[PDB]
Formats: sequence, C-alpha cells, structure tokens
Amino acid sequence: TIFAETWEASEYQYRNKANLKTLPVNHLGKLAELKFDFVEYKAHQLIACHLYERMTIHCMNQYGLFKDFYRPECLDAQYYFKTCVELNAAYGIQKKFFPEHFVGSPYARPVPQFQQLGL
Amino acid sequence: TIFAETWEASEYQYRNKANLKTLPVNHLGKLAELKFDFVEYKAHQLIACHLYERMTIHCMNQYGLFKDFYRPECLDAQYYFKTCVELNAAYGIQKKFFPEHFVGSPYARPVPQFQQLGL
Amino acid sequence: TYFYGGILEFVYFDKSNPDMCILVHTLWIHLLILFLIFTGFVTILFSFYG
Amino acid sequence: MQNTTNIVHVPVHMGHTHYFDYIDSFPKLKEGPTLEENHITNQKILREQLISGQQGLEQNLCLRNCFKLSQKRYIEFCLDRKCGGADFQRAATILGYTK
Amino acid sequence: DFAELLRPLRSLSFNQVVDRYVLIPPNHTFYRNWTYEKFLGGFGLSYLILRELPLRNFYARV
Amino acid sequence: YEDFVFTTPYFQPESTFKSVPKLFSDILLGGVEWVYT
Amino acid sequence: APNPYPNGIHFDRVFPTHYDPLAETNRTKANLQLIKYAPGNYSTLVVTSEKLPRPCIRTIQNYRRCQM
Amino acid sequence: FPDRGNKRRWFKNLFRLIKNPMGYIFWKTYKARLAKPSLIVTSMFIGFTLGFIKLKAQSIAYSKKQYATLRAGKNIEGSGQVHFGYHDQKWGMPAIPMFQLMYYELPGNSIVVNPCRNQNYRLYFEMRKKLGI
Amino acid sequence: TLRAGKNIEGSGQVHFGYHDQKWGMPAIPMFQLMYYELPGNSIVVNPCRNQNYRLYFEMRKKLGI
Amino acid sequence: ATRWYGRQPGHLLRADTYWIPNLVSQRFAKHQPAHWDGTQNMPIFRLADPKHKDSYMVQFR
Ligand SMILES: CCCCCCCCCCCCCCCCCC(=O)OC[C@H](COP(=O)([O-])OCC(O)COP(=O)([O-])OC[C@@H](COC(=O)CCCCCCCCCCCCCCCCC)OC(=O)CCCCCCCCCCCCCCCCC)OC(=O)CCCCCCCCCCCCCCCCC
Ligand SMILES: CCCCCCCCCCCCCCCCCC(=O)OC[C@H](COP(=O)([O-])OCC(O)COP(=O)([O-])OC[C@@H](COC(=O)CCCCCCCCCCCCCCCCC)OC(=O)CCCCCCCCCCCCCCCCC)OC(=O)CCCCCCCCCCCCCCCCC
Ligand SMILES: CCCCCCCCCCCCCCCCCC(=O)OC[C@H](COP(=O)([O-])OCC(O)COP(=O)([O-])OC[C@@H](COC(=O)CCCCCCCCCCCCCCCCC)OC(=O)CCCCCCCCCCCCCCCCC)OC(=O)CCCCCCCCCCCCCCCCC
Ligand SMILES: CCCCCCCCCCCCCCCCCC(=O)OC[C@H](COP(=O)([O-])OCC(O)COP(=O)([O-])OC[C@@H](COC(=O)CCCCCCCCCCCCCCCCC)OC(=O)CCCCCCCCCCCCCCCCC)OC(=O)CCCCCCCCCCCCCCCCC
Ligand SMILES: CCCCCCCCCCCCCCCCCC(=O)OC[C@H](COP(=O)([O-])OCC(O)COP(=O)([O-])OC[C@@H](COC(=O)CCCCCCCCCCCCCCCCC)OC(=O)CCCCCCCCCCCCCCCCC)OC(=O)CCCCCCCCCCCCCCCCC
Ligand SMILES: CCCCCCCC/C=C/CCCCCCCC(=O)OC[C@H](COP(=O)(O)OCCN)OC(=O)CCCCCCC/C=C/CCCCCCCC
Repeated sequence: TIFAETWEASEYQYRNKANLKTLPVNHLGKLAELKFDFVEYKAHQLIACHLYERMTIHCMNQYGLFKDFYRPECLDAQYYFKTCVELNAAYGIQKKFFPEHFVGSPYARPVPQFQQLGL
Repeated sequence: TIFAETWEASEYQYRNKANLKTLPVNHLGKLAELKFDFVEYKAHQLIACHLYERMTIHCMNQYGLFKDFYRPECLDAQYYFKTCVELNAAYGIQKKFFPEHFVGSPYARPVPQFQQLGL
Repeated sequence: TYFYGGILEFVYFDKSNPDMCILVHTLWIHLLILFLIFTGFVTILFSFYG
Repeated sequence: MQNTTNIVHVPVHMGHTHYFDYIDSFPKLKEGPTLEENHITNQKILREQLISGQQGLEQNLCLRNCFKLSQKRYIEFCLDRKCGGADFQRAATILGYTK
Repeated sequence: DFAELLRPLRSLSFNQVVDRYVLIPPNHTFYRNWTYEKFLGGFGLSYLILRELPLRNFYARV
Repeated sequence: YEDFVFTTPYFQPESTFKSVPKLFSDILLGGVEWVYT
Repeated sequence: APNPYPNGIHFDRVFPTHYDPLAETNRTKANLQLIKYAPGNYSTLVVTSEKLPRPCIRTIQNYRRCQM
Repeated sequence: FPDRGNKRRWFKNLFRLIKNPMGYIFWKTYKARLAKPSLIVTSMFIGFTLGFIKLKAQSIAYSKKQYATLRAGKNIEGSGQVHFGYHDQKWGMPAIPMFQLMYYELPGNSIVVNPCRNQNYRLYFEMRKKLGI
Repeated sequence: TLRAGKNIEGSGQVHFGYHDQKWGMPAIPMFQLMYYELPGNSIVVNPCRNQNYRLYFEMRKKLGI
Repeated sequence: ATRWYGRQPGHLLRADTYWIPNLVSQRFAKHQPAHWDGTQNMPIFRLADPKHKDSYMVQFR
C-alpha cells in the first residue's frame, strides 16, 4: 500500500523485465472536462485512484445511470477508476511478494558480501 | 583426455551456448593427397590428431623443410596437426573444469531432488 | 496451483477480445474482385473483337 | 527488454525540449574552483615540495618500491637487500600505511 | 438508480435468479452472427439502391 | 597457505567415487520452432 | 592460406545441404543462396579474462596492503 | 492566364478508373497492346508478377508469426527472417519447376482434429438408452 | 555486436518489438538545421597525452643530453 | 512450457495431390479401418512436423 500522495515512478518499474506499463499520477485534465458545476478540494486529487472515484460520484449525482451518464466525460472517469484500483491492487501485491522485480530494490541485483570476494 | 578412438560429437557441443565449432574425426581424405608412397596402418588413423602427426612426418621425410615441404598437401597436414592438438587441449580442459557446459552432462540442467518439489 | 499448476507469472490481461466475423457477403465481394481480375485477363489476352 | 535501457544511481534532470532528449542539469551541482585557481593551488604545493621535500628522498622511494611487490616475503627481501636492513612495520609507519 | 438496477431481483428468490439468468438451457442452434450479417450486408444492399441515383451529373454521384 | 587464507567448507573426499551412469542426450542443430506459417 | 580446420557448423539459406567437412579436400566457396560457414576460418579456442577497472584495482591493492 | 481547361483533370481520370477500370485500362493501353509479345514473354510477366505477390503474402504471414511471438513473451529486435547472425535461413521456394516438384507449401486446412473425437458420441447413445429415449 | 557475443535474429534497425527506432534524418531543411550526423574525425585523443612528454624533457637533462 | 507444448505434433492428413508421387501412389492405396484403441491421439495420419518421414516435402516456415 502507498502511504502518501506521491510515489517515485522508477520504484514501480521492472528491472529485469520489459516495461510496457507505468503507474501514472491521476489525470487532472479529465476533471476540467465535466461541464457541470462541482466542488473539489485540491487535497484529494493526488492520492491514487480517488480523483477518478469522486468524479464518478459527481457524474452519478448530476446524471444518473441511464441515458444521461452515458457521455464520454463520465464513462472515462468510471473506466479510469475501475482500472486504477485494479492495477494498483496488482502492483501492490507484486510489491509485497515480488519486491525483487522492481527498480530500487536491493534484491533485484543483490550486492555480495565482502566474504564472497575472496580477499 | 579421450581414452578411445571414437567420441560422441554431442558430448563436445555446448548446451547453453551457441555451437560454432565441432570436434570432428580425423579427415582420412587428406591422406590420399600425398603423392609419394608411404605405409599407414588403419589402427592409427582414428585416434585424435595422430593421423595428421604421422602425415607430417611422412612429408618431412620424403621432403625436408625448405622449398619442397612447401606444397599444399604437406602444409595442410602440419596446420591440421597443430590445430587439432590445440583445440583438443582446450576441449579437454573445458571438459575437466567445465563439464556443465556440454550436452549429456547431468549438471548442464540439474534434475532436482524429490525433496525440493513439496509433495 | 500448488499441486497441479506452474509458476505464478505476471502477464497483461487483454480486455479486448478480437474475433473475426464469419460472414457471407464477404466471400461475395471476394469473388467479384477475382471476377474482375479474371475478366481483365480475358479482356487483354482473349479478346478478339476489333 | 528495451535495448536503450540504463540504470543510473545518481540523479539526472532531462530537458523537456522539442525534438531533443538530453541531460540538461545535475541536481545540487556545485561549481568548484576554476582550472586556473587549482593550477595556482597546485603550484604552491609543488613549489614547497621542490624546495623542502627533496632531502632524504632516495630512501623513501626505495621503501615505496619495495611495498609494490606481490608477496610479503619479497618485500622483506627488498627492504633488507636494497633499503639497508629496514623493518617491515617500521617502514610501513613512515609511508603511512599503519593505523 | 442503483436500486433500480436490482428491481427485477427483489421480486425473485435466489433459486429463481439462478434458473432465470444463470442456468439458461443450452441451445447452440441459433445463427447468433446474423446480427452482423444484416448490418454489414446492408452496405451492399444499400449500394445496389444507391448506384441507381437519378442524379444527372456523373461527378455529383461521385 | 603461503601467507594466504582461502576459506572453503570441509571437503568430502568420498564424493570422488560417486557412481554417475552416463545418459543419452543428442543435440540437433536444425530442429523445430514454436510456430510455423 | 591453409584449408580451414574442418568445422561441421554451417547455416543454410535455400535448402539443407548436409555439409560434411570431411567429404572434400578443399572447402568449396560459400555461395550466398546455399550456405554460410561458421565464423573464424582460422581460429582456436582459448580462455580470456576482462581487466577490472583501474580504480577497483587500486582499492584491492590498498586492502591487501593494509591487511598484511 | 493558365490553361483552365486542364483543371481537375487528375481527379476526373481517377473517378473514371473507379467507374470502369477495365474500360479505362483497355482504351488507354489499346495502341500499346497492338504490338503483342510472344507467349513466352507474356507468361514470364504473369509468372514473375504472381510469384512476387505469392512471396509478399508469405511475408505478411511471417509478420503475424512475429507478432504472435511478441505476444508470447519474446521481444524482437530488427525484423524479417534474413538472420544476420548464427541462424539458419529459409529463403522462399525458388519459382522454378525443380523445387516446385519436390516442395509444396503447408496447407493449413489439412491440419485436422483427430477423428477419435467422434468416439465420444458413444456416451450419448448409451445415455439415451439408459434414460429410455 | 555479433563478434562481441550477441547473436542476431533478423537484421536491420526497424525493430518489430518493444524498442525505440531511429529512421534517419529527413532530408528537409527543418531537420538539417537542428541535427547533424556524428563526424568521427571529431572524436580525439585527450591532449593530456602530450603532458607525458615532460618525462622526456626531465630525463634528457638528468642524463646530460 | 509453451515451446514444449508446441512441439507435441499436430495431425496432418495423408491425402495429398500436390506431391506427384503421392498423387500416383495413393490411387493404389487401400484404406483400412483404424480401430479405436481408447485414445484421442491415434496418429492414423501423418504428423505436422518438418522432420516426419511423410511430411519432409512440406515447407514449414
Ligand atoms: C404506395 C406508394 C408508397 C406510399 C408510401 C410512402 C411512404 C414511404 C415510406 C414508408 C414505407 C417504407 C417501407 C420500409 C419501412 C421503413 C420504416 C422506417 O422507419 O425506415 C426508416 C429508415 C431507417 O432509419 P435509420 O435507423 O437511420 O437507418 C438508416 C441508417 O443509415 C443506417 O445506418 P447504420 O450504420 O446504423 O446501419 C447500416 C445499414 C445500412 O445503411 C446504409 O448504409 C444506408 C445509408 C444511406 C446512404 C448513405 C448516404 C446518406 C446521406 C445522408 C442523407 C440521406 C437522406 C436520405 C433521406 C431519405 C428519406 C426516406 O445496415 C443495416 O443496418 C441493415 C440494412 C439491411 C436491411 C435490408 C433492407 C430491408 C428493407 C426492406 C426491403 C424491402 C423494401 C423494398 C426494397 C427496396 C426498393 C427496391 O430510414 C431509411 O429508410 C433510410 C433511407 C434508406 C433508403 C430507403 C429507400 C426505400 C424507398 C422505398 C419506397 C417504397 C418502394 C417504392 C416503390 C415505388 C412504386 C410504388
Ligand atoms: C480563425 C480560425 C480559422 C479556422 C479555419 C482555418 C482554415 C483556413 C481556410 C483558408 C484556406 C483556404 C484559402 C482559400 C483558397 C482559395 C484559393 C482558390 O481560389 O482555389 C484554389 C484551388 C484550385 O483548384 P482548381 O483550380 O479548381 O483545380 C486544381 C487543379 O486542376 C489541380 O487538380 P488536378 O486534377 O490537376 O490534380 C492535381 C491536384 C491533385 O493532386 C493530387 O494528387 C493530390 C490529391 C490530394 C488529395 C488526396 C490525398 C491522398 C490521400 C487520400 C486518398 C484520396 C483518393 C483515394 C482514391 C480511392 C483509393 C482506392 O493537385 C492539388 O493538390 C490541387 C490542390 C489545389 C491547389 C492548391 C495548391 C496545392 C499545392 C500543395 C499541394 C499539397 C497539398 C494537397 C492538399 C489537398 C488538395 C486536394 O481550389 C481549391 O481547392 C480551393 C480550396 C479552398 C476550400 C476552402 C473551403 C472552406 C475552408 C474552411 C472550412 C472549415 C475548415 C476547418 C479546418 C479545421 C482545422 C483543420
Ligand atoms: C496503384 C497501385 C496499387 C493499387 C492497389 C489496389 C487499388 C484498389 C483496388 C480496389 C479493387 C476493388 C474492386 C471492386 C469491384 C470492382 C468490380 C468491377 O466490376 O469494377 C467496376 C465497378 C463499378 O461497377 P458498378 O458496381 O456497377 O458501379 C457502377 C455504377 O454505375 C456506379 O454508379 P455512379 O456512377 O453513380 O457512382 C459514381 C462512381 C464514381 O465515383 C467514385 O467511385 C469516386 C469516389 C469513390 C469513393 C472512393 C473509393 C474508396 C474505396 C471504397 C471504400 C473502401 C473499399 C470498399 C470495398 C470495395 C471493394 C468492393 O462510383 C463508382 O465508380 C462505384 C462506387 C465506388 C465504391 C464506393 C462505395 C464503396 C463502399 C462499397 C460498399 C459496398 C460493398 C460492401 C462493403 C465491402 C467491404 C466488406 O467499380 C467499382 O465499383 C469500384 C472499383 C474500384 C477500383 C479502383 C482501382 C482500380 C484499378 C486498380 C489498378 C491496379 C493496378 C494494376 C493495373 C494494371 C494496368 C496495366
Ligand atoms: C505498389 C507496388 C509498387 C512496386 C511495384 C511497381 C511495379 C511497377 C511496374 C510497372 C510497369 C513497368 C513499366 C512498363 C511501361 C509500360 C509498358 C512498356 O514498357 O511499353 C512497351 C515498350 C516496348 O514494348 P512493345 O512496344 O510492346 O514492343 C515489344 C514487341 O511488341 C514484342 O516484344 P519484342 O520482340 O519487341 O522484345 C521482346 C520483349 C522482351 O520481353 C520482355 O517484355 C521482358 C519482360 C520479361 C518479364 C520480366 C519479369 C516480369 C516483371 C514484373 C514482375 C516483377 C518480379 C518481381 C520483382 C522483384 C524485385 C523488385 O519486349 C517487350 O515486350 C517489352 C520489354 C520492355 C521492358 C518492359 C518493362 C520492364 C519490365 C517490367 C518491369 C517490372 C517491374 C516490377 C517491379 C519494379 C519494382 C521497382 O517498353 C518500353 O517502355 C521500352 C523501355 C525500354 C525497355 C528496355 C530496357 C529496360 C531496362 C530496365 C529493365 C528494368 C527491369 C525491372 C526488373 C524488376 C525487378 C526484377
Ligand atoms: C497433327 C499435327 C499436330 C496438330 C496439333 C494440333 C495443334 C492445335 C493448336 C491449337 C491452338 C489452340 C489455340 C488456343 C490457344 C491460343 C492462345 C495461346 O495462348 O496461344 C499462345 C499465343 C500465341 O503466341 P505466339 O507469340 O504467336 O507464339 C506461338 C507459338 O508459341 C510459336 O512461337 P515460335 O514461332 O517462336 O516457336 C518457338 C517455339 C520453339 O519450340 C521448339 O522449337 C521445340 C519445343 C520443345 C519443347 C520441349 C519441352 C520439354 C519439356 C520439359 C518439361 C519437363 C517437366 C515435366 C514434369 C513431369 C513431372 C514428372 O517455342 C514456343 O513457341 C513456345 C510455345 C509454348 C508451347 C507450349 C506447348 C508445347 C508442346 C505442345 C504440344 C502440342 C502437340 C503438338 C505436337 C507436334 C509434334 C510435332 O499467345 C498469345 O499471344 C495469346 C495470349 C497468351 C497469354 C499467356 C497465357 C496463355 C495460357 C492460356 C491459353 C489458353 C488455354 C490453354 C491453351 C494451350 C496453351 C498451351
Ligand atoms: C439465400 C438463398 C435463398 C435461395 C436458396 C435456395 C437453395 C436452398 C437450399 C437450402 C438448403 C438448406 C440448408 C440449411 C440452411 C440453413 C440456414 C441458416 O443457417 O440460417 C437459419 C436462420 C434461422 O435463424 P435461427 O432462429 O437463429 O436458427 C434456428 C435454427 N433452427 O436464418 C437466419 O439467419 C435469418 C436470415 C435468413 C436469410 C434472410 C434473407 C435476407 C434477405 C432480406 C430481404 C427480405 C425482405 C425483408 C423485408 C423486411 C420487412 C420488415
């Protein structure tokens, strides 16, 4: 689990595997696509996957779930939120049980002890 | 060291590296290119690198080392003999201290003990 | 997985499920295209009307 | 695995300029003294070393060359044969190899 | 609206839900892909009608 | 040894006479790939 | 130049040739559409070692020196 | 002034080619086709053209093989099957009768399900009799 | 690269897989003003090499030359 | 694991009119019943492998 608003982009990249995905920060530009009026505090936009969640609620309050919520600005927020929590759950588990897969871990490329050098 | 006349070619090919050279048997065809008469027993032609050695001797007896030994049939025998013992010396060392490099060795891809499978 | 499975490997799961549609009108168009090619072969090399 | 992949252990800052990719700066980079300042600073060291650091030098150089040998038994042989019967621990203290 | 998505379930029991929406009797005899054959096949049928436009100018039909 | 220490575990000389029957394994330079067209 | 020491390693282009280095006295030339021979027509097998970086060597010299 | 009569002439010929390509091609090539080459030349044209198209189709298929290999977990530097390094190459079948009699391309429609699959229908005949059908 | 120990499947630099390509300078003035090819004759030995000649001048004076 | 599963050869029909030797020889062949032995892998045809003795004329590319 991430206990902050920010995370080093390299700490979630693979060292011995091809990097085909990143774990980007929340896309704040999607918040300005909502045409209606809403109140959002800047203190909630950086934490992972939450901004997409609040946007989904705003869209489900202004519109409903039938024939009015089906507009591009609102469906992309629902998709980003559903996708952000799925990737973060997978990266979080991979961080818990496979920390040696990521850059920055000392077990990705273990440094030998001095007794292993024969000096 | 090889204690026989015949060796399995696969036993001298690498398992985890590209195979760019083989350890071929003696080229008996080069023995028919000597124009002069000579006596050779079939019991000495299979042992590694010895045929090229005897041929070099036959050519150094008929001819010498100056202006008459310098013909293609005699220089290729001397070059083959010198090259055969160098390659066989390296393969023999590699077989002694790096047996895991070759096909057929049980250490190239070790089979695990049943205690390591968790059953 | 422990008894009858392999190693747990991380892969990217494609949500897009492609599938080629087995249609009828597609082969009709295909024949029309070859019918033009064959007619041109006849029009150029087996036309004796002039 | 991407062929142009590199793992760097010091921070780098990449320029966000169109059509170009490069390292434009290093975080917390301190500009040291100029080449002329270091030149003047070194000449003061070489000048003193030329005037006051040349007596009794032949002995210290022999000790230094003896300690550049592979094995210890050869060093002791070099000291006793070339440096006039010197001691291993006593010569190592002169050269500054002792703690 | 979330409670409206579950309206057809509140009138049913769990056994009825399973037999209704989960355990649909297998029947693999339908031409399911007819939906696409009709849609995409319409471009050809529409072309047969559209190629007869009475527009006089050739470049207008272009 | 000669003013040098090489740390190694206790050597077992019994491993010298380890019965290792050779097994057949042939390498085929030129074989089959995963997919074909 | 002497005939290269027989080497059965080869690479086919159009069809499998089943090249046998012992079937001919002199090695036939390599045609582009027929075969490519192994590298090192005149080469031997040796063992080599990379030279560690100079600064890494100086740290090893200083450790042994401070050790003895 | 320019020659305003030639305006949009390229667009107009393009639409006529689309309307009736065989007629546009026929009449634009009539005076050239008056001099017809021999059967041999005409055959060489067709043979070399269709052979080039046949190899183009095989290269399209080899690209789908490289894409499947990429999806399977093998990254690919470069492209094609002209292996620069220590690998065997497989050039296209030479379009001459010698190789066309010895070789023939793999027909995928000949790779089948084993007919032993049909012996599972024996279960159906037995269950029907067990249930009294 | 082949001789250095890396076998090569295929050929060229048009990487089909997950790699960066570089197509070549478009032969138009826009890119010809921003980019220019690497001139190998500009890669040089460091002139600090010439400072080793100081050893020669000092030896010549020690030997009385 | 994927490479290993892929070498398990598939089934390729013996019927072949593209190779002229089979086009002639198969006109005289007698189709005999292949009695089921209880398996789903009976190689009653040839196998889709380049090294098979009845498929070496096929070009696997
Ligand atoms: C007695 C005299 C008559 C008096 C009555 C007068 C009143 C007449 C009208 C009422 C009766 C109509 C009968 C049919 C019932 C239709 C009811 C209806 O609601 O239809 C609306 C219908 C559907 O609306 P839609 O949802 O928007 O679907 C069209 C979308 O384009 C679709 O786009 P898409 O992407 O969503 O889908 C693609 C689509 C394919 O869509 C397309 O590709 C077409 C796109 C149009 C061309 C693209 C350019 C469009 C440019 C935009 C502007 C166009 C304006 C056109 C305005 C036309 C106004 C009518 O493919 C399909 O989805 C399925 C197609 C397969 C259907 C197969 C045909 C079944 C029809 C029945 C066949 C039997 C009828 C007789 C056969 C025809 C006569 C020989 O609208 C249209 O009809 C569109 C025009 C299509 C041309 C039809 C012309 C037929 C005229 C026949 C007249 C009667 C015969 C005359 C005989 C003369 C002697 C008497
Ligand atoms: C405040 C915000 C503002 C926002 C809006 C900003 C927009 C600014 C608007 C102001 C710009 C226009 C200024 C007025 C121009 C007045 C000049 C004039 O008097 O007419 C000259 C020009 C002269 O033509 P012409 O004398 O009748 O005969 C031409 C010759 O015969 C030659 O014909 P040809 O048969 O002999 O064949 C040669 C021909 C064709 O040769 C070709 O092969 C080129 C084919 C190009 C199209 C196809 C490309 C390939 C890809 C598609 C494949 C399609 C075919 C596939 C076939 C099926 C395949 C199975 O060569 C040409 O390219 C002809 C182009 C016309 C000459 C202009 C000089 C071009 C030189 C540069 C060439 C490269 C550019 C090509 C551009 C495309 C031109 C069509 O007539 C015009 O085209 C006037 C065009 C002005 C239309 C304005 C319409 C309203 C604009 C606003 C609407 C909203 C726009 C919103 C945009 C939003 C942002 C994106
Ligand atoms: C350069 C080297 C590389 C070349 C690469 C290959 C080039 C492309 C190859 C394409 C071949 C496809 C052939 C299709 C069937 C043609 C069969 C036929 O009998 O032809 C007559 C046939 C006309 O017969 P028709 O149906 O009775 O129409 C007459 C009506 O009076 C028409 O009434 P209208 O006069 O009032 O209409 C105005 C007229 C003139 O106006 C124009 O056409 C100009 C603007 C047209 C739009 C631009 C076309 C863009 C491409 C079309 C859309 C994508 C492909 C659609 C599928 C096409 C394939 C069927 O429109 C037409 O000409 C006919 C309509 C054109 C098609 C537009 C609708 C497209 C959608 C089709 C929907 C129905 C099919 C269902 C979907 C199928 C897909 C699953 O021609 C066509 O329909 C189109 C042929 C297009 C050929 C273009 C290139 C030909 C020359 C290639 C040369 C190759 C090099 C070797 C030469 C060696 C020489 C030494
Ligand atoms: C989108 C894809 C893009 C890529 C592909 C692009 C493909 C473009 C091709 C477009 C068409 C080419 C241009 C044709 C112009 C229109 C026809 C014409 O020429 O007017 C008639 C006129 C004379 O013919 P005629 O008036 O009917 O009189 C003949 C008598 O009636 C009766 O005959 P005769 O007794 O007076 O003499 C015997 C006979 C001699 O017999 C022959 O006709 C010789 C042809 C034998 C078959 C050759 C194989 C078929 C080639 C096509 C398949 C390509 C294979 C794959 C290529 C892989 C590598 C790319 O003479 C002829 O009948 C005509 C020969 C004149 C040469 C014909 C033009 C060159 C061959 C076609 C070029 C093919 C290029 C395809 C790929 C290009 C990629 C860049 O020809 C001329 O224009 C004279 C030009 C001078 C030609 C002699 C010197 C040429 C030296 C350059 C040779 C270039 C070879 C290229 C090899 C390609 C790679 C292997
Ligand atoms: C009772 C006595 C016998 C009576 C027999 C009855 C005869 C009836 C004649 C019926 C005529 C049919 C009319 C309709 C066809 C007309 C259309 C046509 O294409 O004619 C060519 C026609 C006329 O061309 P031309 O420039 O006036 O030259 C005319 C002659 O070629 C002359 O050219 P030349 O003056 O320069 O002479 C040089 C000659 C020089 O030739 C020689 O000096 C010696 C030839 C030795 C041949 C050695 C063969 C070795 C074979 C080795 C193969 C081993 C592999 C086997 C595999 C086994 C596997 C285990 O080389 C050639 O001409 C090559 C011509 C190719 C001939 C291929 C057939 C050869 C054998 C035919 C045997 C028929 C029985 C005759 C028995 C007579 C015995 C005395 O070409 C065209 O311009 C029309 C378009 C052609 C487009 C190309 C695609 C056409 C293919 C489809 C055609 C239609 C369907 C199939 C028809 C049959 C085609 C073979
Ligand atoms: C198109 C050929 C017509 C003439 C052919 C003559 C030769 C006849 C030989 C036929 C041999 C019989 C072989 C078996 C045929 C199988 C047909 C098939 O697979 O599709 C059947 C399937 C039945 O649907 P299911 O319920 O899903 O399947 C249940 C299965 N029991 O039929 C369909 O797909 C529906 C579409 C059938 C074709 C529709 C014709 C399209 C033409 C449209 C224009 C007609 C006018 C429309 C006016 C609209 C007015 C509102």
